[PDB]
Amino acid sequence: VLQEKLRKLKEAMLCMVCCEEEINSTFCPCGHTVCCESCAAQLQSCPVCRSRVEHVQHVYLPTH
Amino acid sequence: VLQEKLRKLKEAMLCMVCCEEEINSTFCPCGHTVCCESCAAQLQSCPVCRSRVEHVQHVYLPTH
Ligand SMILES: [Zn+2]
Ligand SMILES: [Zn+2]
Ligand SMILES: [Zn+2]
Ligand SMILES: [Zn+2]
Repeated sequence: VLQEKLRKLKEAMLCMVCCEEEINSTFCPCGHTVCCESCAAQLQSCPVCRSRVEHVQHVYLPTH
Repeated sequence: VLQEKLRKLKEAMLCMVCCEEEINSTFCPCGHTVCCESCAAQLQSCPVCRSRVEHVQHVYLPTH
């Protein structure tokens, strides 16, 4: 079955902190798209690379 | 069937212009993430919404 395939991909599309909303925000300049809009707001650094978040950019991946 | 799914999804991960390379960069402040590095460097305005690209941010997606 591929039901687990989509399950693995969709699970990759979820916020890496609150783990509830989908990824839709980028941390500039490091460019790590790993949070949702409301978790990106609180964080002052990248939870992945630890680089100072200068600005946040709301992305629009058409993976929906 | 689940072929259409994967297909559609993986197709949503392809550059919108060259259609060859994968989507890996976004437009600013635009937001639309629909091109690959090589196509983003060539464009002066967003293909989707038609707004002058002020800056291109490299994306780093948890799927690529
Ligand atoms: Zn979140
Ligand atoms: Zn980062
Ligand atoms: Zn391209
Ligand atoms: Zn646009």
